[PDB]
Amino acid sequence: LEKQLTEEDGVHSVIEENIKCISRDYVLKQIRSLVQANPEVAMDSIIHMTQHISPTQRAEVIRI
Amino acid sequence: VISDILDWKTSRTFFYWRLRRLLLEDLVKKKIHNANPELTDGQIQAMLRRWFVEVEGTVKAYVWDNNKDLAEWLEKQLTEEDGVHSVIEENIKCISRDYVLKQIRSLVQANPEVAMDSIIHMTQHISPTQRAEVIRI
Amino acid sequence: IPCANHKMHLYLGAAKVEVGTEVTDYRFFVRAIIRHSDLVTKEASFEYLQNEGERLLLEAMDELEVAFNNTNVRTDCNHIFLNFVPTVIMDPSKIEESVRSMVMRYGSRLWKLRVLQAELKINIRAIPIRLFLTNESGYYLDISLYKEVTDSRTAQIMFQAYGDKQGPLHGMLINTPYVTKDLLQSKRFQAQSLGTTYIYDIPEMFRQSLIKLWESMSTQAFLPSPPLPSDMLTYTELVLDDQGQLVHMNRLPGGNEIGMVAWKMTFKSPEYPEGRDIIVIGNDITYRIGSFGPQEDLLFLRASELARAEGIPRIYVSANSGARIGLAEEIRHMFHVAWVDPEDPYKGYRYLYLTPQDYKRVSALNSVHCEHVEDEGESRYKITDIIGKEEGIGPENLRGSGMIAGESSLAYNEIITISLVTCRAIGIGAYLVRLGQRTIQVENSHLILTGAGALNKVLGREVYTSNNQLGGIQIMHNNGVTHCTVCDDFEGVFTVLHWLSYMPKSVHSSVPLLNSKDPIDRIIEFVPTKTPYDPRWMLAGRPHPTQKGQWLSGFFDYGSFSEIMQPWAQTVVVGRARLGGIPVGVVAVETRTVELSIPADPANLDSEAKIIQQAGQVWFPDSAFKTYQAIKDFNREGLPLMVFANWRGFSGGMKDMYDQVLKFGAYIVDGLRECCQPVLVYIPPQAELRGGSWVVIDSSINPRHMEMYADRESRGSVLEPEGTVEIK
Amino acid sequence: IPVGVVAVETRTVELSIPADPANLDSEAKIIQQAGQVWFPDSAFKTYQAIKDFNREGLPLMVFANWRGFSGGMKDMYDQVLKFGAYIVDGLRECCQPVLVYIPPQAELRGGSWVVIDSSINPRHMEMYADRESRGSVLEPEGTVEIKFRRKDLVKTMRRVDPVYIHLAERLGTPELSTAERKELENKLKEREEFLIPIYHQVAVQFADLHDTPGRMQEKG
Ligand SMILES: *C(=O)CCCC[C@@H]1SC[C@@H]2NC(=O)N[C@@H]21
Ligand SMILES: *C(=O)CCCC[C@@H]1SC[C@@H]2NC(=O)N[C@@H]21
Repeated sequence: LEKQLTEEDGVHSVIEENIKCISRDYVLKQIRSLVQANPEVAMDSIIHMTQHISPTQRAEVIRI
Repeated sequence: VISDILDWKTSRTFFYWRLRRLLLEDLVKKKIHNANPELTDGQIQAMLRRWFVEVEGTVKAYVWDNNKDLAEWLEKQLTEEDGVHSVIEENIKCISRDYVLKQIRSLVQANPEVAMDSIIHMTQHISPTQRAEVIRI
Repeated sequence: IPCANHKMHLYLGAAKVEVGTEVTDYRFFVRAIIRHSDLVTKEASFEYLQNEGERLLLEAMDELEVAFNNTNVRTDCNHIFLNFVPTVIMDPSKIEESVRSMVMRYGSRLWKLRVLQAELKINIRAIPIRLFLTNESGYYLDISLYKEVTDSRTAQIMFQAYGDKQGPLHGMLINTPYVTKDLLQSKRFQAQSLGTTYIYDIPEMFRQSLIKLWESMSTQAFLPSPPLPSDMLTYTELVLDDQGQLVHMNRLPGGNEIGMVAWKMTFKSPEYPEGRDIIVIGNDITYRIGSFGPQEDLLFLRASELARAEGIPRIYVSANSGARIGLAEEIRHMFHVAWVDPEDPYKGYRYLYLTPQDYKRVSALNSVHCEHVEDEGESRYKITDIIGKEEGIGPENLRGSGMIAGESSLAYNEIITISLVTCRAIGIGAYLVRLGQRTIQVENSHLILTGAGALNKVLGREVYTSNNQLGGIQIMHNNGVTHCTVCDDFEGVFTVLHWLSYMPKSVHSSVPLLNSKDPIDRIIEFVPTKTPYDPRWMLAGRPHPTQKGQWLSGFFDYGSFSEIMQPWAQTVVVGRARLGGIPVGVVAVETRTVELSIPADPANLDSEAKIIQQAGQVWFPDSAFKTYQAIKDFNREGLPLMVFANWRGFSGGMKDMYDQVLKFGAYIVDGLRECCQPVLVYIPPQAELRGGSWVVIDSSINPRHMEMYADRESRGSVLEPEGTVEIK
Repeated sequence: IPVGVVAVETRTVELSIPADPANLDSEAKIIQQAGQVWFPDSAFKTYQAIKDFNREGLPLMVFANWRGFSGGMKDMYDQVLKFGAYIVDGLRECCQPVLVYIPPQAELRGGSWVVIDSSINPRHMEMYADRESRGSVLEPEGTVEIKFRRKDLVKTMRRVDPVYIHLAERLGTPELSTAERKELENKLKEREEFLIPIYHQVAVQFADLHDTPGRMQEKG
């Protein structure tokens, strides 16, 4: 455990990667939960989250 | 250091109407807090004061340090539905809507890496015109 | 049994049993004959019925008293039968009223004599009627009435009731014999023989208590018409499945396989006439005497979990003996002692062991841990640890006990918790009461951690005689543990319901408001004076001292004030009340001097009892701690506070400083900082706040909820005038 | 590694209570306090320590050697029960590791266990025992006084003591003589009475075998 907690830029602490996976999925679930529980705001945030994206990502937004 | 100076003989009436006011205010303040848990106490109280004046009018703004009158007004906003429809509830709903919107924006902006994983699901249960706007922009 | 006035023929009857099971059911039967000429009624037979009823009932009780004390068979269900020869013209309902009143007024004596059934035969006008009375637990009397009807196909006669409340004997033959007790009896009897109510009689008490409640509150508020008793309370029993989860089950009473029973109860009260829910948990005193086992602990836990999940009150009825213990009897009759000298056993033994013949029969059970040894030329299995094949007697009961203790600590901070002590609580039981912090204690019941006998064994002499010396009312009610004392179980149930009428139905509900019959727009007729006065006079009011009638009104609604923890720390008054139908918690200050009596410990022959004078308008360690308890309890209950603050400061003497006045003064601040309900402090007339007593209730502690108001005859500063002139 | 420490005194101590000079009828007192007991003062001190170390942010190492709470009139009057409850409420709010260890020649009995049991705060609390430790609801004496009274002790002697066995078997012979039966009965009475203290020690030893840490380990 000490090796996973004290060493950085190196072994890189695989456990930290798993924790980051959890954090990512949790915030994603919160986003989905808020929009699905309250569709009336879905189109007020849809713009801002499609601004700081790569042009290919914008192409996927337009295409679908 | 004290709020007021009272007479003993009439304290029963005063404290009755005051407690009634405070309890009703607690109800509406709890609703406000749940709409936006990140507000503080001054903000909540200011919202209530402004809404009272805005709805009743500025001439009636003096009717605030009157426990009976303001308790009756609050009760009417809290107890009646499908009818007057309780304009205060509409303002509370506005707060709630904007708060959840801010949470959405905050999460995506603090973490762009998830932006394209939720972008699909929130463009499903929408009207076709809304989808047209999504495609167009 | 012969007796004087042998118109009252007494018999002692013993149930017929087989050659196996012995006799345990013994009952007295009084069979009387009343001879008199027929009556012609001109509304002139009422006195006859009343006088003969009273006279015969008293004579029956007297003869039975004599014969009851002359023998020792321990009867349970004594019966009285009065056959009246004369015919009377009377409406049967009037006879019902007469018998009802006569039985109720002498119900205590009938209870002491264990008279549970009674029958009265009397002819109307002539048609016979037969009155059948059941008088169990002394709160409710059941009267039924039947006519004998001969309209049958055979020569047999049967009872026919009046349609309304047909009852058990409807369509039954008039020659039905008397039975030999039932499921509930012989367990109900034991429980009553210990001075406590049987567990499965608790729901009924609630119903009857609610009736009293709807009557009692009729003088305080404008209430709707009460529903019929059959719609006032409905309940379902909570049982455990094979997995440990709760099942809502409807079954007959007395079917519990463990010592714990629980119910979910829904009932209509004056403040909530649509239905409010509670969870009731109780110990069965007759199941393996008291004794929390693992399953009892589990049921307690799961029911408490339910209460927290729904956010509703939890009521705990304590009648137990603490944690369950036991001994491994399968080893007790097998072990042998390895003596140091087998011929002289008084030079010690080395170990205890099993022989192979015994070890081979237990090794497959994991009931004992032994090691093989060779000693004295014999094969032996020396015992090192005993486990026990029986579950529920080992250290698993420690864990379980601790488990539920934690649950109670959590429950107090989420829901309402009320505890009623009906028989006794030992050890963990007491803690379970304490962790609810709202205790009702029946007279002649005790909360202890160690029994008197154990203490006498430890100390070496007969120090203590009764467990009531250790945990009875005279200790628990005066040190702040018990809030209220009641005379019996029924009054206790009533008190529980009474307290519940002030508070929300759930943690997610507002405070219940009533339409009070005391106007809000009146004035207060009692004025606090400069001289000492009872603080109750301003809270509730007093009888008008000039006249014989005429009540001088106080601050709060008439009749709504209920004090708690009355004899503890008598310099401060705390309670519940209603202001215009709004329930509030109440704190007030005594201005009279009071006398604190401290008893002498009988275990220390060099100790002495002491009387200490406590002045009013002062915070002492006890009164400060009481105030903290009240504040914390009302914050959890969900009520606003109305404080009538009249403290001149804290006691600074050596003995109160040694007894930690400063600590409790700090606790007051920490209590007020966590209020979530409105807190209104009012300085009455001829009242003052000085120095330390202000800074602990100042509105700056909790600015969102706290407010302070003063009368025109009030004072407030750091120092009194004398203390100021002595400096400046 | 810094830790908070709780431990128990086993020696007897003297509590000296001063006299208030404002009450000329008061007296100073000396009260003997036994060890391995929880009194109101020591219970409250323990609560204070637990709460203070929880806020300070340190784990707790508890060397638990309490035989139970004081049940006497004076400690019950001085609110021992309340402070015993406070201990539970303190442990339920721990956020740091809490390690309870029963030292050798130490015991936990009854009320003193159920207030520090790991079930209060399962995430943080742990309990460990030495081999010379004991733990149960009741001490051996209190157990034998309930479950192993004199009648059962005699029943045990019936199958152990050779002298009592020989006499009991001899008296079982039909129609020996009146005088011989009387003599045998008196011999049995004297032998069974004479052997009570030794079989009493045996009984409490038997009960002690139920309070070992092996049982606690098997039960979890
Ligand atoms: C009354 O005017 C103030 C009483 C203050 C407390 C007094 S002073 C001396 C006594 N000792 C003590 O602990 N309390 C008493
Ligand atoms: C020691 O073996 C156990 C001591 C239990 C407390 C004793 S019993 C009688 C005394 N009164 C009291 O309050 N504590 C003392």
